Amino acid sequence: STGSATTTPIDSLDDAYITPVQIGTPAQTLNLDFDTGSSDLWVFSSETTASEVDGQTIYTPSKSTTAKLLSGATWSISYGDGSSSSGDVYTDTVSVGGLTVTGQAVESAKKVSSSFTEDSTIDGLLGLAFSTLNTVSPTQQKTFFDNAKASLDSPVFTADLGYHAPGTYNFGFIDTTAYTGSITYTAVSTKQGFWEWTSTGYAVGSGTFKSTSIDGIADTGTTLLYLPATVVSAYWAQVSGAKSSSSVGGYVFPCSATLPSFTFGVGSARIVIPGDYIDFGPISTGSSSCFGGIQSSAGIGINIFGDVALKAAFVVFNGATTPTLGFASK
Repeated sequence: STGSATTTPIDSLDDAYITPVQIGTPAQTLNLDFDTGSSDLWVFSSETTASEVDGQTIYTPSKSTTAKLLSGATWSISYGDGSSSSGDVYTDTVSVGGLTVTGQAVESAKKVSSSFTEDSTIDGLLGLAFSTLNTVSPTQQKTFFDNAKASLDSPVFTADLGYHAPGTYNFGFIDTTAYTGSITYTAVSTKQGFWEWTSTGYAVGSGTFKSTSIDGIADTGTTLLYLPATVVSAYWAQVSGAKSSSSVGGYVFPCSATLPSFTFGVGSARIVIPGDYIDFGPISTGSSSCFGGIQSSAGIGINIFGDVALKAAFVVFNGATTPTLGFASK
């Protein structure tokens, strides 16, 4: 089997992407944030504290004839941006782009933190990291991909995120029309539960390529590109006026700038992030100071190839026995 679903930016900055997901019988369609950096599928629901729901579409298990409480199971998760959610667990039928998993753990939120409440466009998350990170207790649960894997034509999914435009998540096949040139595959470590790989280096604008190993994770659920302070300093040094602002919370730059591109290495291949991808607009409405899309990972504890990087590529998440990652230009 295969599935194919369109993923759509939630706003004009590509702050996140939502993908429609069918849950239950009859289908309840919720728009979920596909997150290769976590491993819980959780949803706003009829169980979510009412004051913490503000415009989201909710999953109502009692209206699904295929929903079953997973007795005793609870979940609770905190993300790298400080947001969090928790609740209990159902199993139900979940379909993504025509691909159907029965008995999928659907984690029903009883509580969500304010950033989730305040984002009316995101109805929940669909985790696509390794199931070892799943937070369901006392019985850890499998991701949607893990559950679907054996039924897929090929044990892969691909992320084709758009710049200011819709893109695609495909399951079970590689769309050879969706990229240019060839796909370069690179090794993955699953030791931390992430799609963790080592970039072979970087260049800033038309600058010479610096060969250097950068360990990081391919994370569709993170908006920006977080890299070592040395790298990030070298990038922003090429933008007149750019500076790190502790009060704003990272590198800012004059909105009048033309940003240089940023290239990262995948083995011998190179992915080029156009400078426009790195512009996240005024720090506050009407400001002429703009927020940078490349930020330091110092104090995160890991480098993160988030949407800013991933949207510049066609990305293959290969979940074969030995997982790998593939990157192509597009």
